[PDB]
Amino acid sequence: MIKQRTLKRIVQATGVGLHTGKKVTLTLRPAPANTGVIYRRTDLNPPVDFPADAKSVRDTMLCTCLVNEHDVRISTVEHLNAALAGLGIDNIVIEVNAPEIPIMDGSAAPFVYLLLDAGIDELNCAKKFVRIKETVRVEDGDKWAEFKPYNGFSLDFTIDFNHPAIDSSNQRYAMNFSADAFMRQISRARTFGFMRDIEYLQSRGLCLGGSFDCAIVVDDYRVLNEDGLRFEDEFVRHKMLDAIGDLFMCGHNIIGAFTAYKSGHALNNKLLQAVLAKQEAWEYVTFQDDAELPLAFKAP
Ligand SMILES: C[C@@H](O)[C@H](NC(=O)c1ccc(C#CC#Cc2ccccc2)cc1)C(=O)NO
Ligand SMILES: C#Cc1ccc(C(=O)N[C@H](C(=O)N=O)[C@@H](C)O)cc1
Ligand SMILES: [Zn+2]
Repeated sequence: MIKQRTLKRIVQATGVGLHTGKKVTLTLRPAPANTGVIYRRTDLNPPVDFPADAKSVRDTMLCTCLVNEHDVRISTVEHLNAALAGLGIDNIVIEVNAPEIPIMDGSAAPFVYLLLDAGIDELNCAKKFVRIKETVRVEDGDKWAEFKPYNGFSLDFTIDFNHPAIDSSNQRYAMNFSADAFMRQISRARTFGFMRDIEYLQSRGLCLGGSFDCAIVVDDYRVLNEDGLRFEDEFVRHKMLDAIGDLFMCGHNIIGAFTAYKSGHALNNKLLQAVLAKQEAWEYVTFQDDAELPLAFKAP
């Protein structure tokens, strides 16, 4: 039986918040079967829990956030969330003593190492997958995202950039998902931003944790970071990282074929909710027989 997974031990890291520019302490905790992914603010007293659920997401100006019933929020969850998907973590409590997850280097890679430090504990309860069994498509003008039936997990992402620092041969990315592929191809791809916009935000007391150390920054013409890009197509790799984090907001791996054009957090979440709302478009599946498990979701 393919089992749910949590961490073996509690681990911590510190880093600055993108929004606040202050030091945030991130604590990752084991959790029992079926409890899912929980984000928790411990700056607030009493602490506030935010279960990861598609309906709770908001696409904020910077990154994303989860909200509770009172519109209290926890922000910048999606890069860590993508790392959870990458390493096949099902149940976990994620605490920060702040309103946001630390931005780290702008990618998911620092979370990969943190999760490896925490180890894996297999729990004695079947891991449930969401199997796509009907095609589901959503649109926003010229943008679209769709899931189609497919015995695996694939992502085909095109971005539509007209920035000079992003060439045509670097506008689409497609991959068969796996833990190894996520770790090596995707996890180090950093977020990105427009310098003038960042300057504007920082002039209004926002995005104060922004630096060259946490993002690719371009002006009108070029990448400003001294060392350039980690991948020639880092921008689209990062948007695939974001899609993986967006989709895992349901707390389950999805067996299907994901294709998106000029999609982003809002449209990805729109697709996720559309699928889940259509009772006949999907079903939970488990694998009592390990061998039936699609290649995409084999352990790291
Ligand atoms: C990609 C998009 O969807 C999104 N990224 C953001 O919203 C975002 C916005 C700003 C920054 C930044 C910065 C900075 C800086 C800096 C550099 C040098 C000097 C001063 C400031 C990073 C991410 C994202 O990746 N969501 O997952
Ligand atoms: C707050 C805020 C804020 C949010 C978004 C923008 C924005 O759309 N900036 C433009 C843009 O082209 N960015 O790449 C042009 C105007 O540079 C500007 C300010
Ligand atoms: Zn991102």
